[PDB]
Amino acid sequence: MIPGEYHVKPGQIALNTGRATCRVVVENHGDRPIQVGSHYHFAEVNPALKFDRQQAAGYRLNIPAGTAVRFEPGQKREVELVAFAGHRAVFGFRGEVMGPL
Amino acid sequence: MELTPREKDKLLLFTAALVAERRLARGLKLNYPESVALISAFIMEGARDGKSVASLMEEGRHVLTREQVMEGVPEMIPDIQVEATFPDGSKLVTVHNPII
Amino acid sequence: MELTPREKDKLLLFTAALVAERRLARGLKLNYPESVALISAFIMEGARDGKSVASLMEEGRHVLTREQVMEGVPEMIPDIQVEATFPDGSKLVTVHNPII
Amino acid sequence: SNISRQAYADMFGPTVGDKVRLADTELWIEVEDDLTTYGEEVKFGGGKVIRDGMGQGQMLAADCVDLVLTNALIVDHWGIVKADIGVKDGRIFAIGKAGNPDIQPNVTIPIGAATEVIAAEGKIVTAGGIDTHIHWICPQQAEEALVSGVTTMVGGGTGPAAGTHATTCTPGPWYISRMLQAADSLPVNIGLLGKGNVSQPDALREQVAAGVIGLKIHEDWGATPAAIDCALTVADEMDIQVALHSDTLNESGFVEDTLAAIGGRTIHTFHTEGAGGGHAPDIITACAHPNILPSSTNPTLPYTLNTIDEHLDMLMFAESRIRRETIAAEDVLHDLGAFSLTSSDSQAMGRVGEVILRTWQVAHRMKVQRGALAEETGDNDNFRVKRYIAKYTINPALTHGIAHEVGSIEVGKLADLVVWSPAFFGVKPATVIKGGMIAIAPMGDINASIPTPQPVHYRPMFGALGSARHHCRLTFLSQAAAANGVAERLNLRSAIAVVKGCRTVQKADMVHNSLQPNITVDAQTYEVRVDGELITSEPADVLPMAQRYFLF
Amino acid sequence: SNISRQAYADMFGPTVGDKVRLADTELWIEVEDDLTTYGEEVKFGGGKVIRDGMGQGQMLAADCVDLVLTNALIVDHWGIVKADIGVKDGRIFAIGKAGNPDIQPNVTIPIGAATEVIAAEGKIVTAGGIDTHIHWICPQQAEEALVSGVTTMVGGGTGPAAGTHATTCTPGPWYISRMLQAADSLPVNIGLLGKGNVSQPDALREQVAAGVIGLKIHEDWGATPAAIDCALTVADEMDIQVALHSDTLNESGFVEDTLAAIGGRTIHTFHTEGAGGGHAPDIITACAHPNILPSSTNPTLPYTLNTIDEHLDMLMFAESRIRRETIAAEDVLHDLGAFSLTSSDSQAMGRVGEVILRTWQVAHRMKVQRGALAEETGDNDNFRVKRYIAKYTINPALTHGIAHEVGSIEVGKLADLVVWSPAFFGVKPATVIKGGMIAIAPMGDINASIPTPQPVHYRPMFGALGSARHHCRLTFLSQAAAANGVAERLNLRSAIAVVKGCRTVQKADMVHNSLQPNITVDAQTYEVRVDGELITSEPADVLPMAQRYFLF
Amino acid sequence: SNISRQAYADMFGPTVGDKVRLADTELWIEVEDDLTTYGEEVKFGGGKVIRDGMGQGQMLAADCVDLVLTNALIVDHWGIVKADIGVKDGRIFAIGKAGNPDIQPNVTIPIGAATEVIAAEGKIVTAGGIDTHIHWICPQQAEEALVSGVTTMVGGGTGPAAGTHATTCTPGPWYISRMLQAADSLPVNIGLLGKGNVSQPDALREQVAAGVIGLKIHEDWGATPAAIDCALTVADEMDIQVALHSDTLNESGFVEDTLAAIGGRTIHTFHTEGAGGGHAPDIITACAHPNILPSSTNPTLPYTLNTIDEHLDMLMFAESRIRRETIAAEDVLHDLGAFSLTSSDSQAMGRVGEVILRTWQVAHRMKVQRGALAEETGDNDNFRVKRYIAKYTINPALTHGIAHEVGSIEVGKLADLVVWSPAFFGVKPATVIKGGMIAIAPMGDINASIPTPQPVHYRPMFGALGSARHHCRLTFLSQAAAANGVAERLNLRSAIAVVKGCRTVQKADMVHNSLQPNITVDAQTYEVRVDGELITSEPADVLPMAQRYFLF
Ligand code: NI
Ligand code: NI
Ligand code: NI
Ligand code: NI
Ligand code: NI
Ligand code: NI
Repeated sequence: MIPGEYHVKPGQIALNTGRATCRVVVENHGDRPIQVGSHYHFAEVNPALKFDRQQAAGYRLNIPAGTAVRFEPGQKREVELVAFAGHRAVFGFRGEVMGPL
Repeated sequence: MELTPREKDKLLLFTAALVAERRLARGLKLNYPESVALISAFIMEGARDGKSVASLMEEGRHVLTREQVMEGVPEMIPDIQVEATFPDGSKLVTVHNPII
Repeated sequence: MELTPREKDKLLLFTAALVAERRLARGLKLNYPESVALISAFIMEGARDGKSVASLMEEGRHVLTREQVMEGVPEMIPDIQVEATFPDGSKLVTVHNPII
Repeated sequence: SNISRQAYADMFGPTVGDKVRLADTELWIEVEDDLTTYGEEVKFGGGKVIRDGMGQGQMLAADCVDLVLTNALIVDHWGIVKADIGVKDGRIFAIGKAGNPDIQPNVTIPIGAATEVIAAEGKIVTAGGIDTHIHWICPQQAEEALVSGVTTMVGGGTGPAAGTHATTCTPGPWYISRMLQAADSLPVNIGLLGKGNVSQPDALREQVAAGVIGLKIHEDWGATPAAIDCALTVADEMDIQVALHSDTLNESGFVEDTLAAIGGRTIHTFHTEGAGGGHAPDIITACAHPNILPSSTNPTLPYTLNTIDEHLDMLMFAESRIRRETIAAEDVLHDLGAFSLTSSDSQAMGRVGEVILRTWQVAHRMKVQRGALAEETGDNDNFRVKRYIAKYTINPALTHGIAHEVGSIEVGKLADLVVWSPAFFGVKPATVIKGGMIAIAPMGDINASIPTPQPVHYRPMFGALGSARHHCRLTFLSQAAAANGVAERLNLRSAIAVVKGCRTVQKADMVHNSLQPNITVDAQTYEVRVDGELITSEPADVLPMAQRYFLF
Repeated sequence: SNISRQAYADMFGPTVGDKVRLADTELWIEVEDDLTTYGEEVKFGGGKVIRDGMGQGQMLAADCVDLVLTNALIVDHWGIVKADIGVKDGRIFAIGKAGNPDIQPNVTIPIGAATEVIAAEGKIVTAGGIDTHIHWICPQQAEEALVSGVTTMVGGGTGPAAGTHATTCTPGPWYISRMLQAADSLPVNIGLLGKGNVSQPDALREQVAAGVIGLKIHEDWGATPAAIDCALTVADEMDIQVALHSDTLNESGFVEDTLAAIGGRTIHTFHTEGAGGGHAPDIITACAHPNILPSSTNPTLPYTLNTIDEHLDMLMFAESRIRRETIAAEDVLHDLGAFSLTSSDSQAMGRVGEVILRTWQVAHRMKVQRGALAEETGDNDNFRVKRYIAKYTINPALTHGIAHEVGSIEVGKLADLVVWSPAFFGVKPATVIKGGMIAIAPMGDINASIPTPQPVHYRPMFGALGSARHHCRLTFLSQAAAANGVAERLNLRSAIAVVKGCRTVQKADMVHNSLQPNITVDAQTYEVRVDGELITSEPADVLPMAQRYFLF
Repeated sequence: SNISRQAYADMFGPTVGDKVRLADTELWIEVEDDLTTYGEEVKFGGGKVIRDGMGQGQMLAADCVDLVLTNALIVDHWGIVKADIGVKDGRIFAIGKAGNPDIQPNVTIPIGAATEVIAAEGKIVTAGGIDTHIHWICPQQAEEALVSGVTTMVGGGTGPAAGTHATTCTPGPWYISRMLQAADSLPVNIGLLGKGNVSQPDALREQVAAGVIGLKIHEDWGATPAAIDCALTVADEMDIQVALHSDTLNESGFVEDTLAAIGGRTIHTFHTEGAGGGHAPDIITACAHPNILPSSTNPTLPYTLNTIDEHLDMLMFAESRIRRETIAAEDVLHDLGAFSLTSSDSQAMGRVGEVILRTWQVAHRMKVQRGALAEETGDNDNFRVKRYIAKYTINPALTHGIAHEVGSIEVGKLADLVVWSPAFFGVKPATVIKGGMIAIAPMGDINASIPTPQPVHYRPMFGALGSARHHCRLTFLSQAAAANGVAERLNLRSAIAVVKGCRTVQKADMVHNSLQPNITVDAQTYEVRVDGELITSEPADVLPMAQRYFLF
């Protein structure tokens, strides 16, 4: 017996189903580490990360909510993005869109 | 003594441990609060002795074993945290998985 | 430990008993509060051990005798009542005429 | 992407199909539904979802909630579901999917700059308990009860006075006024009961007009047919509830007489089993009637090895009152739904901080002794959990006419919530929220670098302070007092609530506990039978939610 | 029927002719009268008298009391009698026979639905003590004092400031206003004393107009003839009392000079023996005068083996102040009635929770050393008990002009009462009632099934909470402040009372303590003589009300 | 006559030229001036100076102070001088020579009948500390802080909620209102910070209009350039301050980006070293800018042997945040004046009762490691003492626009003072005064004959009670809230103060801490360099103000 123990049934959960995705190669050209969160507007991340910003418009990382991906200096890797839903209106971040799209 | 609120609060922890310390001596398997109180009071004394935070993080995992506590207890205590005045001021000691 | 108000209140009883326990050891005849504290703390431990309410009602009358307490004290204590967590939950133990 | 179920549970708490053990009992609950969109769950912290432009939106305070409990596993009489809870203006705004409509789908609970966050993932959230059998012997009882998960206390008293030690009665206008004023200092919702033992209606109307939301008829003041009839007549016209502790001595008549005096009118019977008071030895038969709303006090719950032994001196003819036959049966009657509420009977044959704890101990002992309820579906105890939680939340609220304000997690109700870690469910809460503000919670070293270092023990929070308390608690008044301007006259500082619907509730209205058994008690043997079959159970030698959690 | 006297005492407490030992002292009291009708005594409980139609009647709240203390054994300056006490509207309604006029005879205290009950059978009931020598060094003193049986505290201070450590003075309008506001938080009646040491009348009138009910003249601020005269002139015109701590150093003159400066005007002399302050070594001679109302502080009461030893470091020339000759005599002067009041001198050479305790210890030591008083009638210490109880109740109330509100158990006075078990009389109260509500009492385990399980220790009750407290306590003001609207201006929440009759009280007005002895002190030997006979006594090695009751 | 210097110091405290060791540190202060006239010093007590006609005069209350702290040794940013302090109407009246103009010379502080006295001879008096980094996780923090010598607390929170555990934010109108009401119950001056992380200005204006005096931008809610710009725009128009905890993850940009977003506008940077949060690993470079007001949280102060070890689990990438190189440098930067404030970060990586204590520990460790400051004159550490005391008093007050009310011992400022015995300086205060009334102090046995017997521990005084508290504390509001009538609307009982001058303070305005070093951090090695020279220091194995004073 273990107080308050879970009995999680085996298997997996498919995340963000039914939504547009795209893969992008990203490279950190800065001399300091950069870590991006699951729901951050990818097209507006730190300017030192080199990639196709145009393709990443209206997209965020296709990873479980609240987690992040880190890029050490000089690191290059391929990430998968999932498109924003809701009203598809971006406000904040680097202040590049500030409205729908 | 000009005791501050934190000093008086710690007298509560010290006392809870005297209770647990006696019961352990009788040969009883400690419950949840008793276990937390015993390991915690042990750490506060380690600091009074001048032991480093690093040493206490390790020693704290050898105060009680799984056979000295009630069932389920070890799982109820993923870690134990307590602060005390070390020679170099107040420091925090976290003991991870103290009971095994 | 997440101590509730009743647990902290009982640390007061436990502590009053440590005081009485020491004085008894010195060979002093206990006064009114000391006597109540000593017999009471004894009952709480009986419950932690798993003794039944019925057994404690009887054992409690053999902790202190009339020769171990000040004059008038036995008459000031017609009974002693205290509750503790027994294996089957909180129960009340009343010890009638505990000192004789 | 994809994520395994175990890791998912570790990060956001359990989802549909997962089971969770309640504390160290044998009761298991299974998530019946999850109101989230996988991938869009909200989480707080560095780099998480609840950040500007992301999970947090641009709406003004009026268009978002003040508080959001994320990833909560709700256990209420209506369901055991996974969802975010939104609280706005001190009340339950919604149960659904929290987030930002700008970039997230299915958002029903908007999070903005004006939103505070309580991470509830891995935690069970419930309504605050409601104890309707309080003896106001001392004010310290409110803290003890609050810490246990009880947020509303109804009862009567004036302090440690002989009248109050024995009965839940606040006698007359003066004491009633005094106690209504003292109530603003206590961090729980409060309603008062006056002395209903009089054969002069005007003496009762005065008390109701002064502020009581009910009347307690107690044998110590004379539970005679005349006094009973008088109290019920006033209750009928003033929409207040009556609580009864009948004539144990059978001095004015037997149980059938009292029942006749009641005349089919609504009445809340206290400690219906009898140990706490009532017609010896068959007051328990009252639970068969449609107008009787039956409750138990907690010392007899559940039947254990030391129960009978401790009950004699606690009484202080005892044998006519303390019966093993009725005590053993009471547990079963609760499992069956014949007894609808649990209460304490604080310091007058009851333990104030053990209402919730003991209710779960009964459920556990009944699962072990009787197995699954006929109503169970699936391999879980979901229905038995809903039947028992209703006993100290929605049912007490309905019996006393306050269900419109508190009693459950439904929209528009006061946000009185309790957060529990599964390992301590029913024993020691993680957070107790009153009217939308945390009022008490476990707190470690005040001078520490984090709130977790020892010693951790319950301490009052901002919701229990001065005017913030007044804004987060309710003082219940009878409709009459409310109209007469009692609140303004006594200059009460807390929010006011009026009781209504006390004369129309009947046994059929008790959530999941509406059984009216054809119950009989043998005058000689004291045996309880339902439809001729003997009702009984065995006493426990060891119980869960006990020695593993307490220092004493 | 018939009933034996022993069983009767066990059931309803002692009656006429029965004697009761006070705690563990040698003092015995004997019931002088019983206001009941044998067979008609009221008792509460299951099957008892106080039930509808029986001992409880049908009258409305206006026609019955709010509280009744049943079968109480009253010990007051006017008598030691057995009776029921009725309390209505926070005040003493009557002392007589409680019950229901419908079926009972001789009922003078009607019990109805609006009546609460406190079972006082087997208990001694007294008025609450009144300490007129408080140094407001810390607010915690109010709880300590309340627990001991003291309900009214008069004195001065601003907290732990050098001025307050030494003198009972609240200096000026600002601090006075601040302390009047802080007083609503304390569960005792309070009156404040300002600094009377000034030779400019207007500087004194301001303080009175601000709220003080008296002025303290203290040598630390300069107890000069000029300052003394100035304070007494203002007192005479503003009807406030003056308390004096004279020039110990004899710097401005000897005792006869101070007495001359006083000029036959009314004055309360603090610690008249001298140890606490005053003309060395003969300030004690003041008790011979008709205008002097003499009181003692408690550390010198009674003369014991460790008294002299502890007094030097507590002082911190000492030999001129701490005199065995005057300390030994003081006990006798109290027994004779030359000293009329006892007070503490809280934390400035006095123990706040030991006023009552030490007064009884003196009475005991005097009975043992001197035997029965010439006034005794019967084989009991009734008169000596009345003489001593008056010292900390009615006399202090008369000296400071508040006897119209508090000070004794008489009709119309505020219901400040203390219930005592005979075994703990003067040591630890069973219940302390303020303005008709219990404010503090011993309370066992809050979560227990009954209020008696350990640990039992004093805890604040409903009468000490928020607005209920404000309604049950009084803040005394000078007539001037009252008229100037100070209460409304500072927005005081408590009930207000005005002092009056401070200039007309004289030694002859002190109940049972009006002796004006022809006392002389030898300048060289320090010996105290009355009519030439040496006054003295022996020091106690062991005292009652001490080691048998305290944990430390 | 004449008197030797040693005896003089024993009687009136030290004078010009005397040195006093601060607690058990190596820091020595030397009296720079004495405002007395030798022979005319005022002293209280039997036979002393402060007596009618002598040191006390005949003036009315309006012409004399309410309180006088005699013979105090003031240590403030402007000087270390010996003088009497006069307090009138809850504010600092004057610093000079107290007494009676009638017979004494050079009297600038008139003592009359309305004057209370605090003997400060042999004691050090300072302004009350000001902590601007409070996480309102629990109300108990106010007592802990008050006891340590901190009288003003600025920060945000709603209690033990995930949002508050991580950020100093009181989210939205409802919680802000609730917390403003709860604040009247706390014995410290309070100002609240709202959540500044939004890209919609109106959502920020609402919070300011509701009552916050500042906005906290925290990475957990999203410290993006857009959110930062939005908060600073509102701050500029509403005259409120912004506190920043930048993007540690460098997710939206590196440090230079955040700095660019700030655009030269005023901003208070929290824990500028980085351990507590901020752009890894170079957020420390912010202290080079003229618009940045830099502060440190206390767990990294000072660099000791166990510092690094304890920081990982307290965090709960850690290596990017917890850097030995920046932690070692921080101590030096404080010694040089590059870091201008110290704060706690209560229960979110900071110890509430250790702000003052740790600041002195840094000064000590720097004296030992680096020797005298270039600014020192004489053989004392006077200048280093002024530089460090300014860090938790005047500078925090200037940064948040409250320097017009509190922050130092200057005339017209609220009388928030702390009395210290030299042996316990910075560790345990002798008296903590709020608005002219003692609010907390060490207090011995309540029932004792004097206030000194054991056990002595800190207990609340009259200045911390009900309405007296309301009169002695301030609740700070934004100019907008003040005008909108928030105080009247929420019915706040405490005195109100408005913040102003938050947009005009710059690094040059920080008293004795205005250095803008040409600082650089090596991206790889993390080494901190100023003008190319490496900044670093060694970790302490033992510190003063630690094991010699605490029981645990
Ligand atoms: Ni009952
Ligand atoms: Ni009851
Ligand atoms: Ni005196
Ligand atoms: Ni005095
Ligand atoms: Ni931070
Ligand atoms: Ni912080």
